[PDB]
Amino acid sequence: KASSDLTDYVIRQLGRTKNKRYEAYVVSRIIHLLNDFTLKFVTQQFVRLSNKKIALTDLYFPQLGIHIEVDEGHHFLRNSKMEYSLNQIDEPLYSISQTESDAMREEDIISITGHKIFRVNVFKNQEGQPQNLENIHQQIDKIIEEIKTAKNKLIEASTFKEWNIETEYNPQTYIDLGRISLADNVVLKTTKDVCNCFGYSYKNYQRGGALHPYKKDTLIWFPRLYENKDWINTISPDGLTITEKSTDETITLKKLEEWKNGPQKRIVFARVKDNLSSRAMYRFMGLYEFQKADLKDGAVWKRVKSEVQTYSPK
Amino acid sequence: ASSDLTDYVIRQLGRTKNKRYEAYVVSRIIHLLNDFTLKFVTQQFVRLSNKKIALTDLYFPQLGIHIEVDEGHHFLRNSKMEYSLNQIDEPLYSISQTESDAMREEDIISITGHKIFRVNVFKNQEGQPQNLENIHQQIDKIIEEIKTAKNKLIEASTFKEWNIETEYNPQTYIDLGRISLADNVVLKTTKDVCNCFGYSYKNYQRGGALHPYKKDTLIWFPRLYENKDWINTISPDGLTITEKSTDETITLKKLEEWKNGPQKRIVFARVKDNLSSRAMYRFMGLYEFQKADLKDGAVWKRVKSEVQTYSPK
Amino acid sequence: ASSDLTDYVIRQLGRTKNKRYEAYVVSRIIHLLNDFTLKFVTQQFVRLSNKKIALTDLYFPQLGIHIEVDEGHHFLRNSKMEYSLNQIDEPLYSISQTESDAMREEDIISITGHKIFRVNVFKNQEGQPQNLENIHQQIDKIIEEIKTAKNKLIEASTFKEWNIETEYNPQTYIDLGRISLADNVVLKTTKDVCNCFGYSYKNYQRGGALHPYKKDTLIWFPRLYENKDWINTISPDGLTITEKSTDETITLKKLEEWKNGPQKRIVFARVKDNLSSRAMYRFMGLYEFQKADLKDGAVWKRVKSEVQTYSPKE
Amino acid sequence: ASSDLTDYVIRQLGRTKNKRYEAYVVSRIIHLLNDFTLKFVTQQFVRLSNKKIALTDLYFPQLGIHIEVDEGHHFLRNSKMEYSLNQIDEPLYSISQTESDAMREEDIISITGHKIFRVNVFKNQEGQPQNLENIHQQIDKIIEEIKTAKNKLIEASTFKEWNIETEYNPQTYIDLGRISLADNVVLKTTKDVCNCFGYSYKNYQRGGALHPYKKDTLIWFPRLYENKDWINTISPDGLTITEKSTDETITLKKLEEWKNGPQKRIVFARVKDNLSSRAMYRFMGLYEFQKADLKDGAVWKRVKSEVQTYSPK
DNA sequence: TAACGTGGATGATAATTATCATCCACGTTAG
DNA sequence: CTAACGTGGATGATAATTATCATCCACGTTA
Repeated sequence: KASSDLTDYVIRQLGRTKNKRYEAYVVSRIIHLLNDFTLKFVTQQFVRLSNKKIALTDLYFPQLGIHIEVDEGHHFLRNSKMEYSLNQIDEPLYSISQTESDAMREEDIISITGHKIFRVNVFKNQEGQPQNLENIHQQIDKIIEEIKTAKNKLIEASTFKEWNIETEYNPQTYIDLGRISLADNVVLKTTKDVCNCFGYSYKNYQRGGALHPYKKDTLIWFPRLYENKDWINTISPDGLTITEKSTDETITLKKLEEWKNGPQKRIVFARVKDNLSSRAMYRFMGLYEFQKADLKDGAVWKRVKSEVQTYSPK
Repeated sequence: ASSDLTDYVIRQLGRTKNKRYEAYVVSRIIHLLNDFTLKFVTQQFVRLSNKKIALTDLYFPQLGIHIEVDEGHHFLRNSKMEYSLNQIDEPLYSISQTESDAMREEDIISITGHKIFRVNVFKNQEGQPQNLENIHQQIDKIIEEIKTAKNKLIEASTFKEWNIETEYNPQTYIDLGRISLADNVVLKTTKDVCNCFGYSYKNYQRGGALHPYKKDTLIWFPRLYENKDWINTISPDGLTITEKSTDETITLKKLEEWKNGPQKRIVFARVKDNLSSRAMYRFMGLYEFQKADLKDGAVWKRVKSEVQTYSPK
Repeated sequence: ASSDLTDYVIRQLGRTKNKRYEAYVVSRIIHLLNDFTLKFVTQQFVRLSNKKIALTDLYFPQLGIHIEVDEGHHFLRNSKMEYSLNQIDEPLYSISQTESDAMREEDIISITGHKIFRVNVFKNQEGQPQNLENIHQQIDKIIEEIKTAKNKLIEASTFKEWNIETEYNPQTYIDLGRISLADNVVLKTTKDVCNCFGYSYKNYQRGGALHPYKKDTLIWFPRLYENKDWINTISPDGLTITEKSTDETITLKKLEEWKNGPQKRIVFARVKDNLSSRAMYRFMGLYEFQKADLKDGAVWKRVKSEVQTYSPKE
Repeated sequence: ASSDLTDYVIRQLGRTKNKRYEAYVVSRIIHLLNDFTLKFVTQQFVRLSNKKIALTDLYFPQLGIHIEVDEGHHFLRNSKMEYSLNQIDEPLYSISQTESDAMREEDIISITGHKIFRVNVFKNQEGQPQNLENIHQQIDKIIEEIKTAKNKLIEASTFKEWNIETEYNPQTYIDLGRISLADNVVLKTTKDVCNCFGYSYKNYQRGGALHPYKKDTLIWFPRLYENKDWINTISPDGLTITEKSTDETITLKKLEEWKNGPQKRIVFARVKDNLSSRAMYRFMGLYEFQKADLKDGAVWKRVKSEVQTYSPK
């Protein structure tokens, strides 16, 4: 039973509304020729550019940290919000206008720092004259080979953990591991789970933050990393720096002392929309420590640690 | 221009999916097969044993092989489709007669001699449930079958490789010497098929053409469905074609022309291309005049599946 | 069918509340007024002088009168609205420019010459509300203002009573003979406005339409916001309309086309109906061609606020 | 000051609408009546003859008058309601018992002596609504009915004006001298009702308190619904209250306590306020002990609808 | 040949559900 | 006795859940 979840995930991931003309063929061919479902993959993954604009990559393997983007330059897409711009080589060529990027703020957006991006060029030249299938299949094949070599590089280092739908959103799996890391790409369905990972007995949790039971200097935090009515929060494209401020200056002057004398460490889980079904979920961004407090720029938290230890229920 | 191959492939695999599991299975079959010397068509309209119009998810014309996925009644993207059981090799998915009447102009072929494979996404034959891995097996088996089929054709030297550029060119058809049903021949316009038989025509607007090299044969470009001027039908086996007109007076006046006229007709039916919705003409055969009545119309039987071509005179 | 009036009234007073005290004040004004010969609109989108998009709680088109409720800094979270100060004849409630670009297709009018009355719901801001009696006094004097306005219009014979059935029918405007801004004229589709000038059209899919009885004038159905093909804008006073296109080539080829004629254009703007949200077309005026140039594109200035109609041509 | 009046009025008219035309009718009635010396409640929970929980769109407690909007059952924002026919003095709209079990703690009153006016918004429903004018006519006749009722009450000097500040103050009821069912008396906490009878208390945590000036009387603060500790019910007429326990043993032991204990009880029932969801206590009257048994628990009958209060000792 | 109208599908958001934290009166165990 | 903590009802806050509605998108139609 429950082997249908893999099928549903795969179908829905390959069944998204197409942003590009040649995307579907390349993505599907890569997935099918790979034929390894122990490797989790995401289509149309939102990423954060150095330019602070929101971009997207057509294929994403979180475990291997590998992106695959098809390049059809300029003019062939029909009536979409996407735009064609040049950026760093490790960043995608397709972005979204800042106007439409502010509406998608709640969506899941990650950092591409350290990630490698491969491009598949479908056009011989301008005007969208297609290129013969042979070379495209060559590109796809060498990309796949690179992926496999990466996976091998991970499994020999024993850093590779197999993909399971059922256990990946389960807190107990992370209690058993028991470390929670960025390399594992950890995201949980709700706040109660994240709280229960650290030893809480909580049945449901509606509160914005909770003090770490086994560490007096640490605070479990569930921030919105974008701007909403209550707070103005930002995060650097590298994910190293997080700024927290408030829309009202009364709350701002009131929170300063609480931040300065309060717990100096915070474990950050950011609230994000799921790429499928649009449900609120929480992604682990790291372990941050308090750096400085200004009124203008707000509070500045720097990222000290990329891994956090979990605990059994108390 | 080898780009036409790729454009064709991506557009064929880029159709709006009627079924939920269609895309995955079809694409996996195509990619794992990895033979593009085999022409394939997706969402091919076929005519069942009855008069209803059905469709198959994948079609190989060269091998005469169809592949259909069975997801059951639900998971329907198009609500007007229907789920029914039929003759031994026939698709399980059909279209309502109301919406099939809008599909008259579409290209519709005969599945009689063709073999059909089913992919069972839920329970296969023998009653055993399946998900993921098992499905792949089915696919794999299908692939093997396909491969064997090709081999079975290629050892008998009946197999002819697919080349995009030359298949719509009349010159190659005057060069090889024969136009047959096995090659699955369709041309872009009337002037081309006319040029196959030796005409010099720059453009041809006419419904029919006298054969230059044969006085007893007539080249016909009928609509095999019902339109304003004529009511035409063709049997699911493709052996019998019936023609009559909306006005019975025109039928009565055309009776004598039918009996005293040329007794054989080379038939190219006007059909919509599966892509781009442009009028194209598919070769249905060489037909002989059988009979004519007032009540049920004129009646044509198919004597030959092959016709001889000629160089321009 | 007098039920359309009922449906309209119920749906107008049944909108989702932007503010806490909106419903009470608006409904009390409407009920105590008890005059249905006066058309009224709730949550009417208006265009501020500073180019921000604003909205008014109650709107009488015939009298050109707006009524706004003030509870500051609160505005029923979570609302996209914001509280800022502006012109005396302009509302205190606005929308963030981020949400203003998504609302482009909405019906937005000019408040120039319009009078706005304010209802202050609080005695001590913030927190504690005020007493009913005083608020009712404000509402009463506002209602009296409405009545004396109506009287000053009817004694000048400029007032035309409100009828649901006849207002969307072209024949009534053919009988009246003139389409004016003071009448607040909006039609349900293009075929109707086309038929007002003498066309027999059953359906019209084209943006522009040639005036049958005048060769120098053009019936125009532009989108006054930015869409896929071209970019058009309109000044808050409605005096100036700028027309450009997304591609500069077509602008350059349309430049001479703009220069030779037709030098006059009667404008019906495409707007979303405040109820049921199906495309409708509002008459913005009679504009004349001023300038041809790149960037801001062609510039049209409004020469006339009224246009004469004609019987069907045959 | 009078801002509490404003807050109350706004919150009463700001409830999430159960019906489509509710808001318009209610608001027009309130505004056109324009008398705020009359307390009014919207979406008031009532107990039907048949023990189902119903609701009325507008309720005037002082006049004991209900106003219900009659819509076709087809338009409901809350699909949780149900459309049924009942007694003439009873509303047409009810709630399903499944969620009515969650509504136990809510404030529920008796409609027996109350009169209900209906506003019919649809001429031949389904489909088109009736014209505005007629609806306004119904609203008007209802309003003048209300005014005439108020006049009938002020002429008999049974009417007491509505004041927010003094209605929750025990001292005011000590000054009036009587706590009556007609006055619709509800207090914020047990300490207040205890202070009405002469107790001096900062807070009172106990379920019941002995009447200082009467040894045969007991001030009771029961839950009139079924809870963990006790199972209690009250008749729709409010005349009969049954008291039982989840455990039968405790009931058997409570038999002797009931027969040998104080034979009279002044009942203040614990209810959730219609606004702000705070525990409140409504005066149910003076009940006397009739009988006690294992199966039926104990049975209390209501002897008096009014009780005399006293100054602190 | 292209633009508009219509119904199922998708995402947004109001209305509801359920749990925790804070406050406060009362009671315990520690000197 | 006071000082430091536990216990349970009353009260308020808000995410998670469901429930309901509006917007998006593909297809058939028509100028």
